[PDB]
Amino acid sequence: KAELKGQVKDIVEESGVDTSKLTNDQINELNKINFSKEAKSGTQLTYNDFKKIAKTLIEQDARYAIPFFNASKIKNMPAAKTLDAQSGKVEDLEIWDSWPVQDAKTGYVSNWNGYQLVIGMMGVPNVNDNHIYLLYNKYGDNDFNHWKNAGPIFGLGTPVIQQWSGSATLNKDGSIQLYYTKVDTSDNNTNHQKLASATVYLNLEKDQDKISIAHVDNDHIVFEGDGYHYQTYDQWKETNKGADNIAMRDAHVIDDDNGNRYLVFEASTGTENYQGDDQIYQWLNYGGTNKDNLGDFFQILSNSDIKDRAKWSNAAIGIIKLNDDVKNPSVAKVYSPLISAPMVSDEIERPDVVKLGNKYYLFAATRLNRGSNDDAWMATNKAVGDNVAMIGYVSDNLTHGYVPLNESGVVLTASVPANWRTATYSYYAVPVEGRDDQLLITSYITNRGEVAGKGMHATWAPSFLLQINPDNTTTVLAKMTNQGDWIWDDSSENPDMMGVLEKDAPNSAALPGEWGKPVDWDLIGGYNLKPHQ
Ligand SMILES: [Ca+2]
Ligand SMILES: [Cl-]
Repeated sequence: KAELKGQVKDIVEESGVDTSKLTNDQINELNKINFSKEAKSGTQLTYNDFKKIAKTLIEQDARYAIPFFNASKIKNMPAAKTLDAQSGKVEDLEIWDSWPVQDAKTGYVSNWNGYQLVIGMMGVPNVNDNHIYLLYNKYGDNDFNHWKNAGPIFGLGTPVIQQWSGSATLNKDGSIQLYYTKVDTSDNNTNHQKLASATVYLNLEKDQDKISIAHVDNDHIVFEGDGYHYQTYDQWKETNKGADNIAMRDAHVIDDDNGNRYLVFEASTGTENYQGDDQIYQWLNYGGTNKDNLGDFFQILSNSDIKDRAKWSNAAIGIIKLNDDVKNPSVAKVYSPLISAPMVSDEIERPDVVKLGNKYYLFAATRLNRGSNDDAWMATNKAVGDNVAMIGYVSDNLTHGYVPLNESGVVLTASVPANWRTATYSYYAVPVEGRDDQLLITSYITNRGEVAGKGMHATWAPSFLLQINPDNTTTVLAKMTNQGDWIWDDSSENPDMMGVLEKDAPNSAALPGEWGKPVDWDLIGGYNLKPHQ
């Protein structure tokens, strides 16, 4: 004869559940719930927030849905026909996660001797070929065909040492301070990630409009996790049963007004709030009404895959302060995570902090299929054929105090199937000079590895404007650029890039053959898509 404890008895009664209808098993589970109110790891993406983000995606609301793109206008990047870091030979690469060289305080795209500079991950489709390359164009030149490739930052290499995403800013002497993810795969092919930095010096040949990589100096590891705030590789190795994610990547540089420099990055929580079975019993993780939470608790416990995922989910967006050695930084201070998703997701990527007015806006990309709630993310695939989102938060202070935008944190939601030419990912907001209430959203378009078809390569998306409202909401605007436009300037707007949800329109969001084509095995691609209203 098991008896409910005091606090949980109140919850059960408030929820309209008849206490005498509970089994001993259910009672014993309920008595394990921890009703602590103290947040251990920053602002959380809760189980309820995740459900709300999925529901908002399914609704395909004009406020949040990624705009439709004119599929017929999308081209592979001409500058991606280039020497491949892993072969030394010219091949047709694809390009995905990319970032501009930008001012550390304002985020504005830097003007380097009349050029704009972008660093991006590129490689041959369906090869494990993860390295970073420098791309350049005249500053304010919106023509996608004009970008040129200066080649791989670190020259030729192999899959043993990889470079994944980060950020970059100029030094006073005109070198680039690059923050990137160094990945070592020598230990049973694990992706052992570390935050690294290097100083990159460029040579300009003016009469050829040609930029080359001249010197790479000070290449070293900045941060690998501390174990308390952020999970280390050794901790991950010790707990893994084969289904735990590892993250220490995507460092985004930002300076405060006093010129202290920080990196904001993707990681997992350490022993401050570690993953595990115990997370299922932390009421704070649920984030709905007491009644909603009670229902969620039983959903998790009764479904083995959701329960498994819940035990391993502990994504975090972290922040560290660097010391003042700009070209050769070390860590000065490690903070608690800004955002975390214990019990909820094991992957939140590409964090991006932008200062607008006197507030800090933090955005991140995520694939909802990395979340614990299989029913929620499976519903997004059924509605749209994809499960990607951008989430966002706002704070008065850089290092703490973030509040979710649009209530749940939702900012952008997938609008087309993952295997269409116009699918996007890796959203990255860039500020716009002279428009302090808007951001330009850049992304890559077409998923990697020929999922949209042979010859359909990941490439730079048309960019679009996002309106930021002072009441902690956002709205997608009907303003769109050429592919690969990182700078919103007087000639950026190109309405021809806009797509429509119509099978045979010349500006259809679908290429011929895509409307109705299977996705996720037998789902009809596009079947449940609706005009954005
Ligand atoms: Ca985990
Ligand atoms: Cl490297």
